[PDB]
Amino acid sequence: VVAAAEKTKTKEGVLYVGSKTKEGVVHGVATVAEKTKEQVTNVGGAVVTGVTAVAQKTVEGAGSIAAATGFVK
Amino acid sequence: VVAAAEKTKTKEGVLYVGSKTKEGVVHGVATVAEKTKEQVTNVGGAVVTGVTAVAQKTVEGAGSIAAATGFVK
Amino acid sequence: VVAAAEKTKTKEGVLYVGSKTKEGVVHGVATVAEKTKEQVTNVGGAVVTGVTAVAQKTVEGAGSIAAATGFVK
Amino acid sequence: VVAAAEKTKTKEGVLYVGSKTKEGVVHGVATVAEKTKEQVTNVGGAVVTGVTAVAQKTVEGAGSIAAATGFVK
Amino acid sequence: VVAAAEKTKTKEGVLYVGSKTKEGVVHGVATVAEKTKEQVTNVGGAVVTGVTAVAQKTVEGAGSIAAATGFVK
Repeated sequence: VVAAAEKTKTKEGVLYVGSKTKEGVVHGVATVAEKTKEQVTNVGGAVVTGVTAVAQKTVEGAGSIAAATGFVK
Repeated sequence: VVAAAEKTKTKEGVLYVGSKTKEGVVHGVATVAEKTKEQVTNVGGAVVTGVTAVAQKTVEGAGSIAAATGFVK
Repeated sequence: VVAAAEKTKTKEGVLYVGSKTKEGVVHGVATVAEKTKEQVTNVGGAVVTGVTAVAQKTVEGAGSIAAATGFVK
Repeated sequence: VVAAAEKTKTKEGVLYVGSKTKEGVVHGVATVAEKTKEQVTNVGGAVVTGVTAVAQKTVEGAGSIAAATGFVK
Repeated sequence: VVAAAEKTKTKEGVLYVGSKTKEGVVHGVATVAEKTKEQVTNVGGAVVTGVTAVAQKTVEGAGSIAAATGFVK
């Protein structure tokens, strides 16, 4: 499991957000197990979780994610 | 499990957020187990979790995530 | 499990946030176990968790995360 | 488990936050176990947890996190 | 478990925060065990936990975290 990222090197990248919420519940990244023998979970990269959610220019550079999730029996 | 990142080297990158919430519950990253024999969990990279959530220019440089999540029996 | 990061080397990177919340509960990163034999958990990288949450220019440099989470039996 | 970071070398990096909260509960990073035989937990990198939470330019330099979390039986 | 960091070498890095909270409870980093045989926990890097929380330019230099958390039986 290898990840390699290389980077070699008027409004830009500008954001405006206004949010109004009376009641927000947000769970993000959740793993829940009830009575379960094996759970294997991987979350990789960018997760944005909002009642209001904005992602802008998330990977302007090089981004690499490598995952190997699992079991051997 | 190897990750390598290399970086070699008017408004830009400017954000404005206004948020109003009467009641917020936010869970971020959560692993919950109840009565479970094995749980294996990996969270990698950037997680933003908000009632209002903004990510801007998260990986302008090189970003690498490598994960190996699991069990051998 | 090896991570290597290398870096070699008008408003920019400017943010404004206003937040108003009457009641906030925020859990960040949580692992909860109740009656569970094995829990293995890894959280890596940047987690931002807010009723209002902003991440800007999180990895302008090189960022590397390597994780190996798990069990051998 | 080895991590190596190398760094070799108008408003910039400027932030303004105003927050007003009547009631805040924030948990940060929490591991809770009740009646659990084994818990293994790793939290790495930057976690920001707020009713209002801002991360800006978290890794302008090189950042490396390596984790090996788990058990051998 | 080895971590190595090397560093070789108009407003910049300027922040303004105003916060008003009537009631704040903040838990930071917490490990709680009740009736649990084994808990192994590692928290590494920077955790900022606030009713209002700001992290700016957390790792302008090189930062390395290496963790090996776990048990051998």
